[PDB]
Formats: sequence, C-alpha cells, structure tokens
Amino acid sequence: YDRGVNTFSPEGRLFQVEYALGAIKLGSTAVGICVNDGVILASERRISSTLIEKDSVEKLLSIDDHIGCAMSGLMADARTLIDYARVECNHYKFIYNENINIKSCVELISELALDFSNLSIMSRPFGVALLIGGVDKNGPCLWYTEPSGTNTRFSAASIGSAQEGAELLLQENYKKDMTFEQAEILALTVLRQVMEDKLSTSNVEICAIKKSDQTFYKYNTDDISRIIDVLP
Amino acid sequence: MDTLIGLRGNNFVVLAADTYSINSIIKLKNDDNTKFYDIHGNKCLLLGGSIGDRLQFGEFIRKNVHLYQYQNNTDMFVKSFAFFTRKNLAYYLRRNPFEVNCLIAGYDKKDGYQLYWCDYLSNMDSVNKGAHGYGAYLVSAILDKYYHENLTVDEALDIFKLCFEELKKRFLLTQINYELRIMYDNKVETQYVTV
Amino acid sequence: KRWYPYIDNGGTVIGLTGKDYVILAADTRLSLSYSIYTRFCPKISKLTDKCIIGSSGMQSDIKTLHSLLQKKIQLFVLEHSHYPDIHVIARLLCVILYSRRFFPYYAFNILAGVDENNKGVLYNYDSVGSYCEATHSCVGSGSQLILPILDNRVEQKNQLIKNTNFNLGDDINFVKDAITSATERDIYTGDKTLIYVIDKMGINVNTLDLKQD
Amino acid sequence: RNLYDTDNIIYSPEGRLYQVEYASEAIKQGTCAVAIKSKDYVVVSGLKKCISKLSFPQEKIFKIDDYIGISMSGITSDAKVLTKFMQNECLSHKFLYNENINIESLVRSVADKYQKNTQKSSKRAFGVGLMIAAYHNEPCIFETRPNGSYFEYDALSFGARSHASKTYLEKNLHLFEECSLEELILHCLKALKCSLELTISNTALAVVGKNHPWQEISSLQLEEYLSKVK
Amino acid sequence: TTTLAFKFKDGIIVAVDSRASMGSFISSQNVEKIIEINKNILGTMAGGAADCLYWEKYLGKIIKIYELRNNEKISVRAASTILSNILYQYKGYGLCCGIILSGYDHTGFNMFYVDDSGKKVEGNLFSCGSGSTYAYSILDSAYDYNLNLDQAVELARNAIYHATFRDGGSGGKVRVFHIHKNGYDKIIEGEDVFDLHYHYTNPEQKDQYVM
Amino acid sequence: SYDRAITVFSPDGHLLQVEHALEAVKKGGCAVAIKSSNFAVLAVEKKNIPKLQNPKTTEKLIKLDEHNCLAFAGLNADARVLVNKTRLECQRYYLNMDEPAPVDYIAKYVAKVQQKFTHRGGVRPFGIATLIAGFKNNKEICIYQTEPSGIYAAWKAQAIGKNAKIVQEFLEKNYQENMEQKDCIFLALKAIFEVVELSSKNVEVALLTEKDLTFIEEQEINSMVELIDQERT
Amino acid sequence: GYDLSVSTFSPDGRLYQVEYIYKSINNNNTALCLECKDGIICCCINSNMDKNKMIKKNSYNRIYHVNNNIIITYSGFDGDARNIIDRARSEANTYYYNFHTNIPLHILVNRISLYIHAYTLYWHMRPFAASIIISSFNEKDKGDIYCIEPNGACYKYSGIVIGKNKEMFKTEIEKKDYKDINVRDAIEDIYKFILTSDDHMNKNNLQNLVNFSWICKESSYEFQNIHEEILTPALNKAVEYI
Amino acid sequence: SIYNYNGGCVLGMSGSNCVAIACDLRLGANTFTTVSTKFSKIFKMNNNVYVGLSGLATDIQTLYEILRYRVNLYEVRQDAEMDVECFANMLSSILYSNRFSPYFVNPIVVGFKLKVNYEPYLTAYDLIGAKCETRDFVVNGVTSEQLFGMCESLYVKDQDENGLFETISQCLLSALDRDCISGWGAEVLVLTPEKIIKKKLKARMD
Amino acid sequence: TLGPVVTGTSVIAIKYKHGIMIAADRKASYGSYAKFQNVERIFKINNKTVMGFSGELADAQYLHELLTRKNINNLSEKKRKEDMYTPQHYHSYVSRVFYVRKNRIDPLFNNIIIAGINSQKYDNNDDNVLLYTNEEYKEIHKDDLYIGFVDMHGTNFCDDYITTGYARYFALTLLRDHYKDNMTEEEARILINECLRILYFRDATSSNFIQIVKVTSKGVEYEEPYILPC
Ligand SMILES: O=C(NCc1nc(-c2ccc(C(F)(F)F)cc2)cs1)[C@H]1CCCN(C(=O)CO[C@H]2CCCNC2)C1
Repeated sequence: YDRGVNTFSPEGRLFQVEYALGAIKLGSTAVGICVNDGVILASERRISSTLIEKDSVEKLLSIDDHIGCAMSGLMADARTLIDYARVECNHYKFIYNENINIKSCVELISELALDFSNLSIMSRPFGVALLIGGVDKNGPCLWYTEPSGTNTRFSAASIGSAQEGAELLLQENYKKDMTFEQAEILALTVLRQVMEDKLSTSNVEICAIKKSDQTFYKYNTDDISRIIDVLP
Repeated sequence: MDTLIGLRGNNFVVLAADTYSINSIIKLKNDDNTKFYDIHGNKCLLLGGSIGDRLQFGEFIRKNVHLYQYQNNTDMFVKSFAFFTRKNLAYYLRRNPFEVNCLIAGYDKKDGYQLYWCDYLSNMDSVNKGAHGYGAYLVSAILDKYYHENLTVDEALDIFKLCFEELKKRFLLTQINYELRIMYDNKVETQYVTV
Repeated sequence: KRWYPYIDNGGTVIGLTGKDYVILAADTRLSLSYSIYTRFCPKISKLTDKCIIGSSGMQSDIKTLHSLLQKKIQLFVLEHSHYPDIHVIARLLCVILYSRRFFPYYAFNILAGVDENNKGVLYNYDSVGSYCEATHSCVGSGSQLILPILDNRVEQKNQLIKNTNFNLGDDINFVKDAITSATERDIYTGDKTLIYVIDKMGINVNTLDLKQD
Repeated sequence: RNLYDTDNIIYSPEGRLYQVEYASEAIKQGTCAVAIKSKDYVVVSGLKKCISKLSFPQEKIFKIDDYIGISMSGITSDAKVLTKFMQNECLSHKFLYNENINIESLVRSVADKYQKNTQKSSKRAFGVGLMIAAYHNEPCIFETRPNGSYFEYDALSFGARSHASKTYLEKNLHLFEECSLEELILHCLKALKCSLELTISNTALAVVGKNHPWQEISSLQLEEYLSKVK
Repeated sequence: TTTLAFKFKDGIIVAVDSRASMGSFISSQNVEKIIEINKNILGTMAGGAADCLYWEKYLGKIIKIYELRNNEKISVRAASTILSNILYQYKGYGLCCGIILSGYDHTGFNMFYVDDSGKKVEGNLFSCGSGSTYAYSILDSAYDYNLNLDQAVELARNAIYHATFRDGGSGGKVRVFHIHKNGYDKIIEGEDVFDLHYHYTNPEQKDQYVM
Repeated sequence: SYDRAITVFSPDGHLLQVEHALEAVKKGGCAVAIKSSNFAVLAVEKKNIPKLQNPKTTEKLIKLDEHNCLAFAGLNADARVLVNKTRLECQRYYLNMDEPAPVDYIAKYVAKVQQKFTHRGGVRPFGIATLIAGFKNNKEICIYQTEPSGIYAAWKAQAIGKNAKIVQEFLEKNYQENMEQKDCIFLALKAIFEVVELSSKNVEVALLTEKDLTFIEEQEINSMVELIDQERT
Repeated sequence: GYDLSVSTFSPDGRLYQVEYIYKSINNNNTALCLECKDGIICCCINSNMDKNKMIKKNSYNRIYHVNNNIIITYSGFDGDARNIIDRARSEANTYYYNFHTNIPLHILVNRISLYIHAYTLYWHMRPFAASIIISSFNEKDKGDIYCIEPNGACYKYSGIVIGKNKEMFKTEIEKKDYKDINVRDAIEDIYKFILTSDDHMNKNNLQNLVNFSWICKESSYEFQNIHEEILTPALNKAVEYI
Repeated sequence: SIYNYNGGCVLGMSGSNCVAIACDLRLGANTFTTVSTKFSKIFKMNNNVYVGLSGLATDIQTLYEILRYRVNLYEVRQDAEMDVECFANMLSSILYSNRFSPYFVNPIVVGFKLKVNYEPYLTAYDLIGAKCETRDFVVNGVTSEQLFGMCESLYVKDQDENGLFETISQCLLSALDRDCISGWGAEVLVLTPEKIIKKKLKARMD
Repeated sequence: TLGPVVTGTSVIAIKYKHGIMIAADRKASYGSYAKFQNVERIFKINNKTVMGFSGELADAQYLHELLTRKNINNLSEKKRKEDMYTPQHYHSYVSRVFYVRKNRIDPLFNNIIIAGINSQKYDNNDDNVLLYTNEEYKEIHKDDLYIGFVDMHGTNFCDDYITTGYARYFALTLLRDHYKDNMTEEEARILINECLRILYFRDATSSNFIQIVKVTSKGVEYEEPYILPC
C-alpha cells in the first residue's frame, strides 16, 4: 500500500520478508531427518479431490542427482526457486565436473531469495520455506532456508502447518546415533501424529539420499508399505 | 547440386527433387528428406542448397506459417506464403544469407494451383514451370517442350520421367533417385522414382 | 602493417607421472627471436599444495592465465570451503581456455598433480582448451624432441625386452636427461630448469643448471 | 515521525534519516561479537546464534583474505553480499598486482558501497554492521555502519547485550597492548562471556597477526581456552 | 581421426580410433573420442577436438536440465536438434565439428550426423573424420542388418583398422562400444591397431607387407 | 509503474493481487474438461445476445498447436494474449526440439508465465484460469488446470470459472474413469448445465483426439439437451 | 505536506528539506578554516566522539586534500562528504588529463557546487547532507577559502566555521585580524577558542579529538598535518591560559 | 555486374495530354538463363503515378512493397491521391536513406501532375535517389544506351496516344533486339487522363 | 597508434650500491630525421619510482600521464609512508595496461622500464611529500631495489639490469660481461658511459647527449645532462 518493498520497520526488520514469513506457515507438513547413513525427507500430500492425478503434485523434488528438497508456502514460488537451483547445480557440475556441496546450493538458493532488495530481477520476497537434504563429500546433511535469506543446518527439521508439533516430536525422539531404518520410522511416526488421516500409501511421499550411492531415490508403494508395517 | 523441378498445370502442381545427402565427396544418404517441407493447408516449400541452411530456413518458415495458421485459425493463402517466404529470405540476404534455392507450391480456392520460383538472392516470380540447381540446365528445355496448359497429372509425371532420364544420361552427377510431391484434387501425394 | 599480437617466448615443460607421484620440469629461459630477455623466468606456478601448472608460449598470456587460475581457485576455496582436486581444476582450466576460443591464450599447458586417491595425474592442453590426461607429456619449443624419448622410455612399445619397473629417483634422473637433451638440441631451452616433485608429503622444488649458449 | 520514516531519502525536521537509523537498529538484534588487539595480533570472538535444539549454530566469522577476516551483526544476506564484494576486491588486487590490498582502501570501498544505497529511493541501506580484523603492517580493527561511515578501534564490540562487553573493554583496554596472544584470547573470551555459558559449538573465535594468517581456533584449543576461562 | 556408427539387429555399434595430431606431429594416441552424453546417448568427435568436447559437454548439461525438469529421458532427435542449432549459431566463426549422436529412446534406436555447418541427417550408418571413406567402403561392403553382436563388433573393428591403415590422421587404439536398450557396453575398451595389421593383413610376419 | 512491485505481501502473508485475479476468474464463464482413455472432452459456457451478436467470433475452446487445446475462464483479453504467447512457445519448442510440444511442457510454461507476472515489477497478474488438454511424449492424454497464482495440477476431470465447486462435486460423484465418447460428452454437458442455463446456445463442446480437435455439431447438443430436460422431470 | 520532498517549493517559496539538512549539519562536528599571514590553517573538532573511548587515537580525520595543495574538509555525514571528495579528486584528475595543469580552486569549487546542487532537483535522489570547505594558499595569491553549502551556494571567506557551536567560534575568531598573524601563533588561539567554545572538549581530549592541517611557507605550500611536537606546546599553553 | 544478373529495362515517354511507360518482361538468372517471361517491372502507385523499377528483382519487389506501404499510408492519412512530384521526392529520400547499402534499382517515375490540367511528368533515378526530371523521355536499365539512342532518334514532341504508343513501342523493341539479357516480351502502358491502355507487344524471345 | 613516427631510442637501468642509475639520450627521431634533440625520456613517478621508455613518444607521454594521476590519487589516500605504491606495483599496473591493449589490438608502441626502491625503511622522504618543489647516500640492498621491463606484447619481468631498444644487443652484452653487485656511483657511471659510447657509434638513432637519473635514499635526482666524454 504505502510502504515500499525495501522499507525497514522501526525494529530494523523489512516489512515484506516479515509478511512473507506468514506464507511459509501455510501448506502441507514435511519433515527431514539426517543420520550418518543418509538423509530422509517425508511429506504429507493433502489431496483435495479424488479427480486429481496424485503424482501430478510433487511435494518432494530433486534439485540434483544427490540433492532432494521439500517445499512449503507458495508452491509456484517454490517451483521457481527449485528450477533455479537445478539450473545452477547443473552449471556447477559442467564448470567443475563434480557434485555441488549442499551448502553452496542452499546459499545460491537463498541468494535468489531477497533478490528484490536490489542491493547490487524479482519484485518481492518468495514466501517459500525449503528443507534441502543431500549427500556431499562431507556426508549427508539437511539445511533449512526461508524468505529472510537465513540458512540453517539441521539434524532434523520440519516445515508446514504442523511445524510446531512436528519439531516437538522430533526434539523428543531424535538421537544423533540412530540408524536409517529408525530414521524412517521416526519420520513416519511424526507425520502420523501430526496428520489427520490413517497414513496409507498415496497419502505420504518419501525420498532419501544415502551414503552408498549418493543418488536421489523416490520411494514407491512397496517401501511405504514396508515402513508402515514396521511402525509400532 | 540439389536438382529441384516444378511444374504447374490448371488442375495440379508437381514438385520433384533428387534425394541425395552430400558431405564433401560422399553421399550420406540416397533417401534424403531435408528438401521437402510440407506446410499445413495444401502448401509445400522445396529447398535446395546447403543442408544446414535448408534445415534452418525450412523449419523457420514452417514454424512461422503454422504459428500464423493456429493464431488466426485459418489456412494462409499460397500467395501470402510465397511472398512471406521471399520477404524473410531477402531480410537475411544482407545479414547472414541463407544460401537456399526455393520452389514454393500450393493450392488455393482464391487462385487455384500455384508455383513460385525463387533463388538464393530472393528473386521470385510465379511460373508455370521452373527448376533449380545445375541440373536445371538439363531439364528446363524439356519442361518448355512437352508442357501444355491442359496436361493431366499422368502426362506431367511422364514429363518428369523424361527429366529424370535426361539427368541420368547427360548430367555429371548421375542422379538416379527422386522424390515427388503431387498436389491435385485437394490431396497431397508422395512418390519415389528410381532411374 | 597490422601488428601481430602473438609471440613465442620459447622454453620447454616436461611432465612425467608415477604411481603416487608426478614430476614437472620446466626451463627458465625467456627469449625473443634469437635474443634472450632473461635467464630466469619460471614457467611453473603453484595452484594448490597437490597441484601445479606449467606452460609454454607467450609469457604475458602464461602469467595472466596462471594468475587467473590461482584467483579462481582462491575464490573456489572461499565459496565452497574445500580445495579443488586436479580434475576440478582441469575442467576449470578447460572452460577458461575455451572462453577465449576466438582469441586464445598463446600457451600450451601441462597441469600436474596428485589427486585425492594419491595418484599422479597430468593433463595436457592446447591453446583453445582441448585437453586430455596422460602419463607423460611435453610442451614448448623442444616438445617434438622429447616426446619420442618419453614414449620410448615409458611405454617401450617397440621393445620385446621390457623393463617397466620405475621408481622416483630414476624418474627424476631420466627427466634431467630429457631436459638436458632438449637443451642440447633446442636453442630456446637452456640456462636453468626447475624440477617440481609432487607426492604424498606435497611439493618439492629442485634446481639444475643447464647450458647457457 | 511517521511522515518522515516512509522513504529513505527524506530528512525529518530534526535532520534525521529514519530508514538508515532503522537499518542501524537491525544491527543490535544480532548476536554479540567482540574484537581486541595487542601490538602483534587481532583476536575476534563471537556468539553463534542457535535457533532451536536440533539446529546447528549460525556461522559468525568469515575469512576475507589470508590476513583479513570479518564478523557481522544484522541481516545475514546483506553481510553475505558485502563478504563476496570484499573477497572479490581482495582477490582482484592480488590478481592485478602481486601484493595484498591496503586495508584502509578496502574499508573505504565497503563504506562507499554502503553509502551508495542511501542516496536513491529505489534502494535501502545495508542492515548489517561489519567488524573487520586484519594485519597490514600492524593489527587493525575497523567498523562499518549502514550510513556509509566507518571507524577504526583499539577494541570493538556490538550486537545484542554488547554493552557489558563494552564495559569490560573500557575497564581492561590498557592491558591489551602488552598482552601476549594467550592472554589476549582469554580477554576477548571473557569480554564475550560478559555479554551472556560459552561452548565449542556456540563460540566463534579467530586470530590474525604478524606471521599468522587468519585462522579459526580449533575445537580442542577452544575447549582448553573455555576451560581456562571458567 | 576416424569415427563410425551403424544400427543393427541388437542396437547400435559405435567405433573410433584414438589419434590426435597437430599437423604432421602425433600429439596423443590415448584420446577418448566417444563421450557419454547421457545414460543412453553416445557422441563421437571428429575435427576440432576442443569444440567437439566443449559443446558435447554443454549438450550434456542441457539434457540433464531437460530431464530433471520434465522427469523424462530426451530423444536422440531432440539432442541432435539442440546441438545442430547451437553449432549453427556459431556459423562463420570457424567451429570444426563432425559428430555422430547415437542412442536409444522411447522411439527406439536412433542415429544422427551433425556438423558445424548446421547439418543434421538421420540415418542408420555414418562415418566421420579423415579416414571416413575407408570405413564407409568396408562397412558398405560387409554391412548387414541381421549381423550378430560379435559379427557387428568384428566388422566395426575391421573398418577402423583399414581406415587407420590407409589414413595418416587415424591410428592408435580402436575402441568399439555397443548401445543397447539399457545403456551401453564397452565391448573393446581399447585395442592397439599394431596387433590388427599382423592379425588381418600380415599374419605370417615373415616379410614386410606390400600394399 | 514501469517496474513498481504491484503484487506484494499483505500483513497476513497473502498476495492480494493474486486473490483479486482469482475473483476475476470466479466471474468468468464456466469451463469443464474430462479425461478418458485416449481422448478428452472440453465444454465451455458461452453467452451471446440473440439475433445481434455473431456467435462464431468468441472462441473459448482454442487449438494451441497440433495436439494441445485450451479452455479458460476469466478476462478474455488476458486470455487472448497469454494464449498467443503459448502458441508462440509451442512453435518455438517444435523448432528447437523437432518434436511437438508435450502437454505437460505447455502447462508448465503457462504456469511459469502466470507466476512470472505475479513476481515482476510493473506488470499486473493474469486474471484467468486455464484447462489445457493434450498428449504427453508417450501418447498418454492429460488435462492440466492452472490458476492465476501459477500453481498447476493434472486432473482426471475438472471445472473452472463461476460456480466451479458445484460442478466439481458433481464430477466427483459421476466421473467413472474410462468412458465411451457419447457418455463422456453427456457427462460434460450435464456437469456444465448444473450451473449453466439448459439450452444448446449456452454451451460449446469439443472432443480432443490424437488426430485433431473436433467441435460437436449443434444437433447432437440439442438432442442431449432434450435428454437432460427429460431426466430432470 | 510541502516538506516531504526536496523537489517541491512550499507556499512561501522555501525548500524545507534543504533547511532540515542545514539543521543536520549545524548539529554535527565542528570544522573551521582560517587564513593567516603565511598560510591557511584548517582544524576539525570531533566533539561527538567524546563518548567513544575505544576509538583508535587520531584515526578519525575529516581533513582531506586534493592535488597535495588544496585542503578539503566538511561538516556533516562522512559518507556523503567522501562522495563529494571523490568527485573533487575525479574533477582534478580529468582537468589534468585534459590540460596538463592542476585545476584552479574556483573552477573546482564551482564544479563541486553544481554536483551538490544537482541532487536537490529530483524527487528520487537524497540531497547531500554536508557543508564542504575547500581552501588553498599560494605565495603570490595568499589564501583562498571557499565554503559550499548544501543548497549549492559557494562563498569566499578569509575565515569560516561550520558545524556545532559555529557562532561562538566565529565570534572568537573575529576578535582580531589573522592576515598579519602566522599559523604557528594561530594554533594557540585556535586551541583557546576550542576550550572556551565547545563544552565537551577539555584538556584531556584536545590531543586526540582535534585534527589539524595547514598549507603555509613551512610546508612548501603543500598539505601537511601538524606534528605532535608543534601541537603539544600550543595546547599546553592554551590550557595554562585557560 | 549486379545489374546484369536479372537484366531488365524500363522506358517512359511523354506526348500531348498523354504519357506512356514500358518495360521488358524477362526475369533472368546468372545473366543468361531466362526463368520468367511475365516479370513486369511497371507498378501502379495510383491512377496518376506509376513507377518502373529495373535492376535486381529482389530489390525491385522490396522497393515496390516499401513504396506501396508509404503511398497507402499517405493517401489514407490525407484522404487524397499522392501528387506525382511528392512521390518522386519521397522515392529520392527512400533511395538515399539506404545510401551505403542501396537497393540495386534504377527507377523511373511516370505520371500526371495535376493543376483540372493534366501535365505529363517523367523522371529517372540512380540507385541512391539522384533524380533528373525530363520533358521528353526517361530510361533506366542495362539497355540504357540503346534506349537513349532510339529515343534521341525517334522522339516526336506532342504526339497523340496512338503515335506515342507506336514510337515508344518501336524504341523499346529496337533497343531490346540489341541486348542479350533483356527482352522476352514487352509491356506498354499508355495513360491518358480518362483511361489506360495496357498492351503486350509481339516481341522477340531471344 | 598504427605505428611509430617520433621515436625514442634505448634506455639503460642498473642497480648499484646506493640505488638505481637509469640513463637515456635526449633525442627523439622522426624516422631518419633527428628533429628533436633535447627531449626528456625518463619520467619521475614518485620519490622512489621512475619510468623510462623506448619507442613512440606519444604513447609514452600518455602512459606518463596515467602514472602521474595514479601517483596523485595514491598521495590523496596516503596516511603513512608504507601506503605509497612501490615500483613493482607500478610495473604490474603498466604490464596490465599493455596486456589489455594487446588484447584489443591497440598496443602502445613502447618498451618501458619501471625502476626504483621497493623499501620504505631507508628514508622518510614519503612522510612529507612535495610534488611542486624539490647527508651521504645510504647503502641499499639489491633485494630492496627493483628494475622491471615491459614490451608491446606485455611480456614483463625484472632483473638487476635492464636495457631497451638497441641497448639489448650492444649495452646488454657488456653489462652481462662486466656487471657486478654493489658497484659505486663512479663504476656504474663508467659502465653506463661505455655502453652509451658504443650505442652512439653503432645506433644511428642515438645521441651523445645523455640524461642520467638516480633513485637513491634522497629520492629521484635528475643529473645535469652532458655530452659523452671523449
Ligand atoms: O603434442 C604436443 N604435446 C602433447 C600435447 N597433447 C595435447 C593434447 C592432445 C590431445 C588432446 C585431445 F584431443 F585428446 F583432447 C588435447 C590436448 C596438448 S599438448 C606438442 C607437439 C608439438 C607442438 N607442441 C608445442 O607445445 C609447441 O609449442 C607451442 C607453445 C605455444 C604456442 N606456440 C608453440 C605440442
């Protein structure tokens, strides 16, 4: 209305990024867990209709062969960010002939965010939270980025509507030493507790990047069926 | 090197070309398909010259005419198509020329069957008969001799057989394989003639 | 007359890999036509503690290219928080050289290093950025003299009785013999040679005097 | 003041630029950082922000050049832009010439970059304050501000709860000049501790000085120093 | 240089020599002239090694971005079109490329010849480089679609051998790769063609062979 | 406003300009798209003044290229310019790839353009929603629905425009996966006539196959309208 | 409402933004230039930094120079003044590139005045908040001192003061004619005037909060900052007098 | 040599209350191959303004399209026919706008200036718009020397329409019979203030 | 500049015990025409840096103007004597200028010598610099002295002695034979005079009217120009 996009609040906070931080609270809940064997990203898919093609809406995407990501907030803005991330990761691979570090990909993603500030072109903040998981030379890792441009590495993290309860459950149940299978069980139990559904196949989406192939793997019905049967 | 031939009568138009893909001294193919560019709505652009220039210009013209016809939901007239092709060829003439020779054939209800001869300098005119390439020198007079306005399509194909046989007998490049587009009676037909 | 922007300043750079080491020896003479600017101008530049680059051609282009590669490697270290190995630096050098495809650096390059798996590696480069890995290489004025010698010693293709068991000391002495032969037969090679040995402990430099005529 | 704080090019009736002041106000919410020096060394310490139990600490200090490092307080994206600018300037000076950049020239260029964003209505001041530690013929500590000013200090600190650190530095400034490196590190860590316990995770600590490129102190040495402080 | 590719009953055979030269001098005999564009597409090099290597890597980057965006494996036709347009955009700046792109996609096995002049030609049999005519003559003499994999590999090896025997620009080692529906296999990773002369042409080895 | 940010975040985190574009969509004519084994049916409301307005001139069912078609709901002129941009991109893809544009690529591009217009200074958002029916590279048929925000999703059957929710809940209770052609046009017609007045002049229905998009002749629409009159009494 | 843009005149024919800039400058640190018999002496009193104790000794210096023979100082914001001084150095560089001689002082003053004035014309540019003194001295021409105001006005003086407490400094400086007093004798008078005028300044912060420079015969008519050996007896005599 | 590629020639002549323009109908290729025998080089701009464009055929078509565009915009803006002298000056300016990359064309303009009095108007051009107005006749093309000789010998002042037609036709045909790269039919337009007579001559086809 | 029209001949610079001695005759030739015979070809950059040229005079004057403004801008930013740019800094700057112009195919038709004293630890001449107005010489280590060469292609290096033009054959042979470290002023003068004598006899573009310039602890001293003895 009256304040420009670059206006500072009296507290020293940009109005637009503060407002964009309300958009990330909306959306479907997702969780990421990092352990020594690899990183898992789980997500709920709130399917609005039976007529929608379920695989057409993707909450978990692959920024690269070794990078997965879960998005929350405005989905179109999220897809814009992930497309930019894919382009720049492939540019890094072409220029250097190696897989990009997860931190570098997160940093360039957060550099595209806040491009509207025009410090040195987008018009506004992106209003997107991303949990970017991956496996680089320094092992598996998970990062969290938000419209303010801050990046934060996490052992375990959550995004979306039920971020608070998900992070509470993760804080209670996460350990640094748990195995990959226990990490999958923890992720699906957190999603079970925060969801309002019976947690069937074609109700959650699961992906993982392990330290055996360092390759993005999108799960299928057999894998969610296995982990669900393993759940207590 | 790419022999193109065109013959227009009252009830048809026929285009023909050798089917050889040349790379230095070797024929890459004897069944080349980078010369004819069939456009939607009874239209054909037969291109000669360099294969890369042929591909670039032919696809450029094809994608522009298709964009026109889908944007406007009508079939572009053959005269408009021919003069658009000439205009675009002449636009690039003084900036990175397309070294391509063109026969532009089509059918309209407004103007009937139509043939246009156009060279690499974008010098264009409507013709009843025309030819391009070195082989033009060996076929044009045949087209002059046996043509008449009331030709049937079969008689035109016999004339093209005479042209192909002369190109085999006398031309330095003993061109044996030919492809033909026959536009008549609101249908477009493809034929392949050996020898 | 139009001014020609390229000059060959002469001199040789020889490279030879081992199993877990690599030797790169370069002469230090700097010349123009049949005169000598100076008898000491190093052609080999350190890039990382397990990677160096030597070059032969125009000295201004060589110096600018080596400084550019060093600058981009420091930028890489600051941005991505790890030193790039020889293969990353090799692709980077290829991209940098091809970025001036239509006005190339007047330099032929040898990138020598020890990779993460403790394997000696050489990459050889023409001006425009085409490059390949090799077990032995030579660039500069005397390269046509020395490449047959390296072929005969290393590969032994035309020898039924093959002695393919080499160690670091014999390789160093053989590289000294090779650069000595290049000095004998190439006018642009002489004065002094700097021999870099890269192995597990890192880079070590040694000097050998050569003929000054 | 609601009329005059709306655009960054408007002076208030008291001759104040309120948007630049708000950019400065953004700096006090950052975590505390401290920098001191002796005759030979500059020691920088900082509190790494940790936003939750499962988080890792936010990085507080960054290497610019072999004898130049920084710490930041405020909006971290602005700090990243300034960090990349400074690193590029240092490497460009090392590329064109064969010498280290002059620290005063680098700080002036950063301050010019700060000021150029205060002039146009289509730009905002960088909402971040940098402390710049270097050794260029002597230990040196600089500070930059959103308004395009800069200053040089014998000792510096800013961020959240930096007033206690400033009081400790005011008391103990006369000792730092003759302090050895170990005593200097202990003094900087104590000044940081006044702002609060400290931990190897949550404590950034780096040194630069004579015959000593910029180096973050290792976790084991940091553990020894934190044990000595307690 | 000599590169060739041909389609046959069990997919595509690709074959190359490994010589790189600067005028009369042989700069290398270990050059890798077959590049994995992706898991299902291979690309050859003939002419300017710098341009071929750089633009085939660039094509690989574009194909990676396309596949990641669309969740689909690109066709050989689309990759060939992208490469031909990229090379045509630099018409007149002296790029020198002769490339055979061959692979498997949802439309089956495909093979395209593309050069620096914007050329793009679909076929079942191509050869490029200074020894291309010799490989063409050998292949056209002996090519049959129903060759087995061993027969096709042996034919490719023989064609490369005769090209290296006649052409001064070709030599070193012969490599022969086989593209099938689920990737490609290096059937002959590298074989010194010194042995192939004393296999095919002069098996007795009791005197200098007289051409 | 050459480059002024028109779309900005409200204090609650919403983008109000996108919401107003959605309101503009809600005022537009209703469109419905239904998928089948190897064909789709698209039906659009049309309102014209009888005896004065030329009914041919207003095409809300549009052929984008060889194999893709588009329905829309919202501002007509915005629809025209975006559709022309989409046609240009279709032919640009077919130039650069030598294969026709897949439907998923076209839907992604339309969503990208809409998102871009929500995120660039000095441009208003597109006040339209679209239903894009077409064929994938593997010849599977698909329908993609896109919103003013730039969000898109693929649907078995979907409706956009005014009173789209009632048509959606109808299609949920009446869509039966693979269907013959006649029952598919019948489902589309009754679904759109839940909200639209029941007459043949108030609907335009077309069927997309691999070969072409064919508009159903008005006699069939008249007969099916009479049948729908019959079943309601 | 009329005071929200520099590019709007108020009903009584005034630009309020420039007046607010004047108010900003009058609250900032004091600067003065004074023509003397053998030179010009420039002095910047940074009384605002009396609070900050950890600032390095004599690091903050508002006195700069152009061509090693023109002093340039300011009162106002540091960044804006650095922008103006960079423009002055650029103008000197361009003038020497064109003509191979140094820029005359009045030409430089006019060009910098136009540069300052241009930012008071448009609705999107912040006007510079700084008053700029530019001065020089020569053996033949004696001293030329100019003060450029934030509105673009430039005026020549024999002595000038800007910033905080400038009225008291002007009153004390006006008590006697300095064109027949040398700079070395003038330093004591400047220290006495600072002690009597600025209440924050005292004996214990004169040595580290005041920048001094001059151009006179002793400096060969070129820029120099006063050494501690010349400053210390002068401030000691001023403190003993006071 | 660029003008020899297609060949071609245009002529114009004046009489009393009448004017005439004429041209050959050949489109040649590479200076010797005839590829069309109906390529008319005369173009109607309006009822009192005609232009004869000889030279390279692509530039003939391009210039005719530009002139048609400009004339149609002028006439629709002003709601009146363009004056022949205004058109001639416009053609000069258009040809000079491409001075360093000229259209390889040598136009003539033939028409009636209106004053109602219908005065004949003839002018000839070079490729960059240098124009010369004449009262008797104008010539351009590769056959310019032969046309100049024929018109100098045979031109008769103030002929009627029939005499003008016979004189211009004989001039054109005799000039074309001595030129290899022009001929293959001849178009002759005779304008009078009430009508136009278009004729095709029984010309040589060599 | 397409090519040379007004040309300066050789320049010879050497290190000796008190600093740099650089010599050049004062002739500029218009082809075979000795049009100008009192030209200055050794330019002062700063108190510890001088520049000499061989080749086209216009390009050399342009470079001299560039280095003059570079020195003035350096002085404007100076706060201590260590901030003054060294001869190697100017050598790198000139090499970069020549390299970029070579890349543009717009070369300066010159060979340039940049010579001087790298170290500030021998005098306090830079504490109070005088641009418009001008004890025993201190012995200076050769490591603290700098002489650097640049050519048209940007080929740049340094040595204990440098020659340009015809001196690269005549003077440089005698220098490589007879040069020794830590020569006195008299020995350096005698060697330079011998080199210039040979050049005067064998270089047609050379003159016997010499300009000598000395860079020492007391700055840059332009000797009174003299005719070659004997
Ligand atoms: O071949 C030689 N060495 C081994 C090398 N192999 C390569 C190389 C080989 C294959 C490939 C690829 F195809 F697999 F990609 C890529 C690169 C570059 S170098 C020397 C033979 C004589 C000529 N020569 C010189 O250096 C002469 O000096 C130059 C210096 C600068 C310019 N003026 C003359 C190189």
